[PDB]
Amino acid sequence: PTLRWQEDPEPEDENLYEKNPDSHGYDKDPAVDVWNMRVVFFFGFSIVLVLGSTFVAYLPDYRMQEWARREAERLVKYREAHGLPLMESNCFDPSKIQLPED
Amino acid sequence: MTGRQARAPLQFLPDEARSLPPPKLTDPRLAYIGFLGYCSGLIDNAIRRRPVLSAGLHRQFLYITSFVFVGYYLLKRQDYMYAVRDHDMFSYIKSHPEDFPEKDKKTYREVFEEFHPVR
Amino acid sequence: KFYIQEPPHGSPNWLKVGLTLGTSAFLWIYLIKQHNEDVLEYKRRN
Amino acid sequence: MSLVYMNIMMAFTVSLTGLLMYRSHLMSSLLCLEGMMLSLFILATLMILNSHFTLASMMPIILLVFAACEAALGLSLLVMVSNTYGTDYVQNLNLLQC
Amino acid sequence: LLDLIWLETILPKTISLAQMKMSTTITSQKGLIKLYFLSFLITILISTTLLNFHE
Amino acid sequence: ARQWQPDVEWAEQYGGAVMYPTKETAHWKPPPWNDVDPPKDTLVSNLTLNFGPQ
Amino acid sequence: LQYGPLAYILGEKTTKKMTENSKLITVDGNICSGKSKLAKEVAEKLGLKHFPEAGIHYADSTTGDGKPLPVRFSGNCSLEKFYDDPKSNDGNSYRLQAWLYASRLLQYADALEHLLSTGQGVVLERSIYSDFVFLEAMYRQGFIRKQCVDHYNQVKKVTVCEYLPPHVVIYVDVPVSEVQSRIQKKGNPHEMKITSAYLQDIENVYKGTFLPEMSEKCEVLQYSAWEAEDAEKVVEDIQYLKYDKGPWLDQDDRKLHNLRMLVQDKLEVLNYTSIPVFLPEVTIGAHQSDRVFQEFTELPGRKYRAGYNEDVGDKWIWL
Amino acid sequence: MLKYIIPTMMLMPLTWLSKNSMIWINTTLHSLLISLTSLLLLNQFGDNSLNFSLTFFSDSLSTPLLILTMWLLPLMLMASQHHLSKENLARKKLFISMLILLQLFLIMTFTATELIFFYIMFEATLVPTLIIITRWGNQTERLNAGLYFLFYTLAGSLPLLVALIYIQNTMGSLNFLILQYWVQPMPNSWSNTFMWLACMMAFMVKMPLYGLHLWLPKAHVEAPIAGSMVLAAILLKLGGYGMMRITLLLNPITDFMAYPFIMLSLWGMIMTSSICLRQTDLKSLIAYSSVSHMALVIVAILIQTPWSYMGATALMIAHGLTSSMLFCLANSNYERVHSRTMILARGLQTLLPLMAAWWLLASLTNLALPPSINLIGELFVVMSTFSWSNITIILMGLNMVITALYSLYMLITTQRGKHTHHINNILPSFTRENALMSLHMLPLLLLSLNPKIILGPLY
Amino acid sequence: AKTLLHQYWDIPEGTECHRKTYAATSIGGASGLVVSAYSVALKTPTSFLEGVARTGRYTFTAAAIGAIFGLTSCISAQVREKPDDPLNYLIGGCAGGLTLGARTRSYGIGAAACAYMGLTAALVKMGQLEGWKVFAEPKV
Amino acid sequence: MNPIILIIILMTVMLGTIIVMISTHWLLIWIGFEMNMLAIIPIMMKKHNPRATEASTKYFLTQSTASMLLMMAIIINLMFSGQWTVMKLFNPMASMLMTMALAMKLGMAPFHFWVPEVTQGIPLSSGLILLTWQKLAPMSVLYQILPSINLDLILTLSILSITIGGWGGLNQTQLRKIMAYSSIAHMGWMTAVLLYNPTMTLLNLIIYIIMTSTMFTLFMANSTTTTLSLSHTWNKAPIMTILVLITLLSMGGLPPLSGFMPKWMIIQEMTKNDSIILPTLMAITALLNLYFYMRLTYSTALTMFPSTNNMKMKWQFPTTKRMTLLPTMTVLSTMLLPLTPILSILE
Repeated sequence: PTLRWQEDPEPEDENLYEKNPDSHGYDKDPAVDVWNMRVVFFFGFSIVLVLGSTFVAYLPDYRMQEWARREAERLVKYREAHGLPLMESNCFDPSKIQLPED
Repeated sequence: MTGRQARAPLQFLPDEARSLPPPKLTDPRLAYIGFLGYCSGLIDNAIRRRPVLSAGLHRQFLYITSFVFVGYYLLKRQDYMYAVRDHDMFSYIKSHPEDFPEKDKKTYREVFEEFHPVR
Repeated sequence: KFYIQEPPHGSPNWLKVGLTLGTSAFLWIYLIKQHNEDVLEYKRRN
Repeated sequence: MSLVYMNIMMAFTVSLTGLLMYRSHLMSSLLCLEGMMLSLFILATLMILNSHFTLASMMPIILLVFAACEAALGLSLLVMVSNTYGTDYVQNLNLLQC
Repeated sequence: LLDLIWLETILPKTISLAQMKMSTTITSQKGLIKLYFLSFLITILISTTLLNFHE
Repeated sequence: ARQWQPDVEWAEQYGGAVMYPTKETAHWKPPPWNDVDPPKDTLVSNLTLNFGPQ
Repeated sequence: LQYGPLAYILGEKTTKKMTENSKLITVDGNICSGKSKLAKEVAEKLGLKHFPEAGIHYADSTTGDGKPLPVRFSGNCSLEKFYDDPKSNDGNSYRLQAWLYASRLLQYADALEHLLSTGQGVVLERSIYSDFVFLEAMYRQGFIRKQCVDHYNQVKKVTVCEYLPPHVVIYVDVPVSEVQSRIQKKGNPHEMKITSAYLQDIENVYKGTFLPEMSEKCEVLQYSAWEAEDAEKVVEDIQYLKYDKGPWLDQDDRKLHNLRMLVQDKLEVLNYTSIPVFLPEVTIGAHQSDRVFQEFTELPGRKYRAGYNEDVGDKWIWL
Repeated sequence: MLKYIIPTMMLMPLTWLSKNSMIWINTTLHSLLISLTSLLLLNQFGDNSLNFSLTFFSDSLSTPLLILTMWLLPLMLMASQHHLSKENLARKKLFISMLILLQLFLIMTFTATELIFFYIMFEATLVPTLIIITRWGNQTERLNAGLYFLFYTLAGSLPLLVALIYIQNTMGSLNFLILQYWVQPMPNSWSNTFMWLACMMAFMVKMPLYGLHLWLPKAHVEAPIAGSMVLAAILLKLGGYGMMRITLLLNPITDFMAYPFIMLSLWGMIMTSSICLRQTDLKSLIAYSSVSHMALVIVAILIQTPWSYMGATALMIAHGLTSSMLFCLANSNYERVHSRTMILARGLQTLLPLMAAWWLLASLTNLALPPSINLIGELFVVMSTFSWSNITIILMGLNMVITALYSLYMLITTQRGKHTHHINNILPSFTRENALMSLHMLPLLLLSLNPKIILGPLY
Repeated sequence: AKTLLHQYWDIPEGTECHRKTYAATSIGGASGLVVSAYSVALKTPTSFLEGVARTGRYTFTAAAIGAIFGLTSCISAQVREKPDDPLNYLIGGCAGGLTLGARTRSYGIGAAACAYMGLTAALVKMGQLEGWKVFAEPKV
Repeated sequence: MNPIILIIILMTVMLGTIIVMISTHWLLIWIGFEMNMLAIIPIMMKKHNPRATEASTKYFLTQSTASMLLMMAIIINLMFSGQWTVMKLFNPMASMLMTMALAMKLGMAPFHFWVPEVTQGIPLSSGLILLTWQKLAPMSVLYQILPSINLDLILTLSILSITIGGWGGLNQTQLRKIMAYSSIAHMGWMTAVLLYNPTMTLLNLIIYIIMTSTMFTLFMANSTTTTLSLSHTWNKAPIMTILVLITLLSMGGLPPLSGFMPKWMIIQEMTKNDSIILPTLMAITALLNLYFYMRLTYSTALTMFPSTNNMKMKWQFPTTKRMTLLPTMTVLSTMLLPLTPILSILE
């Protein structure tokens, strides 16, 4: 014989269609919804996505990659011309060592 | 750490704090203090139900001025304290060369460190 | 107008706002003067 | 070492335990606090008389007057407790529980 | 079984139940005076003669 | 609006004298709101003196 | 505002604003019996100011703009619905009763502040003591759960025990059939739906508890039914009333200063209106309260501190 | 970096002094401008890291996560209405400003030189998401969700502070070069084992590992979409990046002491892929999916191969994209029908005719469709772990089978076969949700075209 | 207290056995007397014989925990014969937890006390083994 | 109450605390503590309920036996090397009794039983002034007398204070008892670092006094004693809610917020000493003393409790309470993270 409440039946469902069939995602203000569609496709795709594609498609030599390609080509031709085998092992100088004796 | 001329009373800023260069105009820490003063005036306008960002501008001007002033004095004290700590440290290094010898800097051609690989 | 017999304020008093703006301008000119004196002291001493 | 100091400190600790444990009335507890007060009075006074520490002999009379007005504040609080109850018991204080 | 009920009995439950028990045994004290001063007395004795601090 | 809110029973769970119930917690009482216990008016009669023939 | 301890040291006391017209007189009657007729008679024949009946929208009438706000904010009381159906299980008797308790308490605090503030004595009608008598008789008819009677008793314990009682109470007695005849001569049909045993229980508790609980606190003048103007008798019996008892004999200055600083900033007075006990017949869910508060901010004169409010003034926000 | 930081501070009063029906466009527009500005970061080359002076630097590991974060922000900022687009103006501005401040501490956390600055900005990243999911969690246990959240993350993340102050006051300052270039190998004491357990266990809490994984699912299913996507993507991959920083120290002891964490991670990956095969409450399946992929990440971090680190960062970024998308789809389905369960609202092949294509593309990038970045990450992790041990590949492929199983079961359960024909309220798709879909899956396929960016410092 | 913890750690580990268990019983009796003193200071057991019963119960339980702790420490030292691993005091702490669960007559209390006492006793042996200072440097 | 009498008694509290600060003589330190007691007793019983009567009785007995045990320690100091100099003491026994007397006087876990009971039955102004000045005044004395203390005393008192001030608080829903338990925990934190670098202790004293001023100011702005009243003040004003959020979490001590700086700098100059298990135990208890803050937050601002009406009535009237100094102390109490190098402002 008591209620513990005073409020409306929750919720009050409002369909976002059926007042604007020409509406996009949010509220029935017909101008700013078109403004949102325009800004999300122009300032979100048309100036961001394809420009980012052209930006990341080519840029300087990332991790000095093709620099290392041409450097390795010149170094292999250099070491083939000077008779020594390519990739001299023991990259640090074996004369430049001070071993702990035993 | 302790005074270091507590003899020589508390002395909120000594006269040797004029020998160091002062904190300059538009230094970033006092600028942050001024931003905090503006936010303090804004939240003062937000406690009572007056409209925010308006109708309190003399209080804004007073709060920002007072906080920038106090922060300037605190920055001067901070600079003096760090400078006198550095002077005491280097004078104690100069006073006792025996206690703190320098390392014999053996080069990496003769530093033996074992390897312990990861697989 | 629009208020039944009790505005506690609304017409602001002029001693307090003039006092606050005067002491704030005093504090600005004092900090600029003290900063000028400190820069003068440093550039004299070193 | 002036062996009397041993018995006076022992009597101090007896007065301290009498201050701490008490069952019936707050008045006897405040009175044993007064006894502890007198113990500190007597010990400091015997030392200042023996050592001929003659300039700063302010201690016995000033410790006396200050801790006496402390006891006066305690009497005012106990009279207020006896006002707001029928008695001034250690019990009937079971409101304001921890 | 393994994830939900046993992992919730090992990491939250023992901790939270221990905090509830220690709270309801420490801060749930009836408001007297003689017990507090006897606690002070045994604190003084247990500091002086049992586990020493001045020695 | 489908965002769930705590209720009258939650607000009553965040009440009482102490938070957590125990085996004996019923004797712990909630304090009043004006911080005034309804004090003992312990004077039913004034000082009734009977001056007789002395 | 020029108040505080600084005003108490500049101007020493408030005992200078005294006496013998600066007083609290209270005309207590039954419903449509002890009314604003005799209250305005003694007000205009004693040199003493008058407060109206503490209705529903008195909280909106005493501050801000003169328009009473609608019952989505001042309500949800519906006094005509109480006279229609004092049995609805949705809850309308006690919400009205607690609102009227806040109304009576507000106008009582206004009267005390005006009595302290440079005179010059005030009259009240249907005060807080008659208010608890009124609800206890409403429970004698049995419309309210006893839990809620315990709640209102707790409200009466917290609020009333800080204030001074009024100086005099003019009690007016009009018998049951005469009030029946008067309300039949009025003509409001929602008010015509009231019964008579409710009014009988009002008179029974109102004579059985109220007049014993006065006991020279709020010294009494009991008057008959057609004893009405008859202004000479009530004015003269005030003029030699012989004030003897009550706690107005001991202030001396300090309780008056503390009451001046307790009544003002009236949120201090209203800190004890919601205790709470959470009252399943009274309380309001969260979403309704949120949309009601947002609509209350969307009233043009009540949003963000009407001392500083736009669209009325004051052209001083300093650009 | 401060040119990439200070417009986020100047973006905060934009929302405040933008008027009604105007905050939305301004916030979205300027956060996309910040996305271009952060797309201009990528300059890093060859030998060293890129210093953004003394306070800041970036490896080539923090850079893709940072660009991912500032790209993910406008996606979220458009995602987070229709459950608060009818609330108040001041609370709406407070919500959007709290998201912006959250982004600010995310960028502060990713761009750190000193690990103390990293830890302060780590729990600064912690604190706003608490408020957001607790206030708008939209279910009756969001209280318990935020409570378990903050208590697990602080109670695990706390001895990291003591260990980092210890490394501060025993081996000089805490530049990552000067934590590098100077670190001596610390041998096998027990104190070294406790310090390693402190640092690694704090980030184990943040991943989560299997023993601490019930931290997650309440804080997703009882949380709004903004806090969910920030939580999953940026917080879990932020914990991963933090371990990728701090694992440079303590190399000779992690071999002997890192066996059981690999173990709990593998067995929990298997049991978590098993646990999200049968549950209802559709939102939670993606949460346990994230737990499975992060256990795979933790196996990849605690084995210490450059192949493993490349697969680790690829799996991080690809799973961040996939999980954020699939959370947005579950949000769309819950905004259609207010149930959150799985078996109820079937059908949806007839109706919402192109939403099915997005469910398909999300479930196939969750399936590791092989040109995508997700299979690149999973593949190089499988390669490095088969180099680590010859028998662990059964657990990896068993994860693969059951992962395909529950992902495609999610696809053919809720959106395949029969409308229950009592639903009769759902409207066809808005342009906003499909716009968010095209915000999701164009960067993933463009990274699938050019994936030399997102591979880590050991490229 | 100080002298009995010093004579505890002065005995090597090592098998100079049952002197160590006697020291552990003294540890348990002292700790039980501590807890019993605070309990009788905060309960009013009403009556005095009930208070003596509570003190005897607490002291005998703590002494039994310390006793079986030291006994399985000695047995682990005799069997494993490795004076360094904290697994022996892990066994010791879990044995003490099972005895606490036996003398409260429960299951989960004993299991949780097994876990906590095992971890803490392992930490005690481990911190004594490396050397972690008592309460302070207190220098810089 | 008269305002002249109250301003004079405030001047005596100021005078007693300054005499505690400045005097090189031990008698004047004892006189300063006593004058602080004699003046702080009529700050309590500002009302006339028996609550304040019992509270001031308990406070007076514990306060007085603390003062007399301090005088005992000083007379023992003169039994040994005898001069009235505030310096290194000359006895482990006298230093032991002195630290126990200042732990009774200060508020510390073997002697903390009077604090929640005395804070339950007093007005909030009296509680604010007693917490601020009675945690201020003995810290100067301990800062002076540090170099002759056995660390077992201070450290056992500190560890036990942090863990008991943590474990009390989960069961209490009175606001004053919550603040008192937080006070016992923070005084344990401020006691622990005393023998290592006391600049940290006095900076933490400054921070905690600012925090307590903000807390009791935000409870002076609305006459609230339970969390249900805090939900009603959620209903009547929204800015109080977000300030309860930020200030209670600043009591919690999270790294973007100003209450983390006293914990963090303590861990810094605690772990440059080679005790590590004691910092991690203290900081786990710092994780412990945040849950009652968190449920306080969840009561106030992050959930929405049902509300009684007549807040409908209260919405007409302004929030015309005066605040002593709220916003300055608020944003000084919350936004003081990036001013880390203001440690050096103190010594």
